[PDB]
This record gives sequence, C-alpha cells and structure tokens, in this order.
Amino acid sequence: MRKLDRVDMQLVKILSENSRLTYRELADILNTTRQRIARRIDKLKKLGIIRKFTIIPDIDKLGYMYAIVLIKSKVPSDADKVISEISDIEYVKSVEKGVGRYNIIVRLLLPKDIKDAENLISEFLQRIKNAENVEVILISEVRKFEII
Amino acid sequence: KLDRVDMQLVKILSENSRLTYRELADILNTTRQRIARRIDKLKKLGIIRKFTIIPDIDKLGYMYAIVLIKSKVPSDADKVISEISDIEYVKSVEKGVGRYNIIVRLLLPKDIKDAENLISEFLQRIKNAENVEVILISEVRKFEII
Repeated sequence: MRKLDRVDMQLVKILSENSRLTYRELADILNTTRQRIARRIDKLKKLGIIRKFTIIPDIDKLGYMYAIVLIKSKVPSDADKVISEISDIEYVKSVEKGVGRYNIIVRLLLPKDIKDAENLISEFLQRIKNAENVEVILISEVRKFEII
Repeated sequence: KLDRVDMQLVKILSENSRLTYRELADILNTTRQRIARRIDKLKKLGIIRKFTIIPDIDKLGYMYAIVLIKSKVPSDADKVISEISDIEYVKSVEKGVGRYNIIVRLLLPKDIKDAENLISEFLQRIKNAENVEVILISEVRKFEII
C-alpha cells in the first residue's frame, strides 16, 4: 500500500519520462545490470505497480478536447453502478471516487467540434441516472499534464 | 490533420508505447524505416509529447486530490496557472469553461498530515478565488490517457 524498494521507485520515475528506454540504458543510468533491470521491471508489471506503457499526446493537435464531469450521487449503490456503467465507455479516460463536493470525477475525450462534442456529452449524460448534481467542465486549455 | 497511419500509430502507442519499430511496421503493414520517420515527425510536431507509463498510485504510497477553482474574474485564472504550474506535486492544470474555470490534480502522500501540509502550501498560492474545492480521491477505477 506504499513502501517500495528505492531502485524500483527511481525506475518508475525514469520510465514515466521515457517509457522506451531499453533495459541496457536503464542499467547504465542506474549503475546495475540489464538482467537485474529486466527482473525489476518484470516484477513491477506482475505486481500491477506499472499498469501500462502509454504516451502523453497534445490532444488539441489530434483534434480532441477534454471535458471533466463532476458527479454528486444520491446514494453509494448508485455511485458504484454509475461507475460500472461508464468505466467501459471508450471515450471515458478516467473515473475516480472522491471525498468532497463531488464523489465521482470523470474525464472524457471528446471531438474538438462543438456540435459533435455536445452530442457526445448528451449521450454520456443519459448513462448517468440518480445523480443529485452533475457539472460538465469543458477544457479550453491543458497547461500541465503528467501522471506522476 | 494527421493522416490515417499517424492516427492509428498514436492509438497503438497509447496502448503499448514500448512496441519495437518492427512490431509497429508489422501492424501498420509498412517498413521500420517509415515507422521511425513518422514517429520522429509526431514527436517533433509535438503531437507526442512524451513516452510515459500509468503506474498504480496507491501501490506507490500516494493519493490524488483534485482541486476545483472558480476565479472571481477571467484574467485571474492565468495568474493562478502561472503561479502553480511549476509546483512539483501539481500533476495537471487545465483551464475550463463552466462552474469552475481551473481544475488541478495533485499527487500527495497517503499520510493525511503530510498531505495536508502539501495542500495548504498549494492553496496559499491561490489568491482571491471565488470558490475553491478540494476533493481527495479515495479510489481510481480507471485511468488512461486517450
């Protein structure tokens, strides 16, 4: 739930900046062997510590825009159902449960086109039932974006 | 607009960014030389800003926090963004349109006392806001980047 080897953390920090570094390059940077780096990364993946090797794109240049959906549920049972209902939607990039004004926070990747975007938002919202409050925030600018 | 191959390339790399050019050429039915060139272009144009990973935050001993900010006047948003964008534990900053015009994601240690220290240090840099809401994330059910 927290404590993790010092070298494993460095490895995570490094891979988050350049996930394509070969085991050899990693071994050189960390003054260890390629074999040991291989085993470490393999364990990290097996343990679910590293869940995916992906990329950070400039969504605007790809023709997309983000939207953040803030949800306040009426009851827990409804929250979990909403979450299972939307977690499989492809354009839903993240789903989180929180403690505060909104208990469900969702990020959507939408088409940059306002009419297509609005149609898509309406479709998504139809899937949200039993909510006391739903706030949609259209993201006009992404200034900073990192995972860790 | 990016062409058919570039669009599909971004998609593939979003699923597995460690694919060898060989594996990519095979999928996209082309040559490693062409793959190398396309990716080089995508990176140079800034379409692909980074090759990263999605780790399990909880397993590393951290927790997220989303801060919702509503400026009193539009021009204030840029000021706040300039003031917080450099903070190490600020993971994302976005300008938005709606009930809140600034959304920030923070990476914090799970220890509530240590997390509070970081949150307070961060909130200190947000001057004269109309509304500020801090939401601690108890669980990440899904996390992807496109």
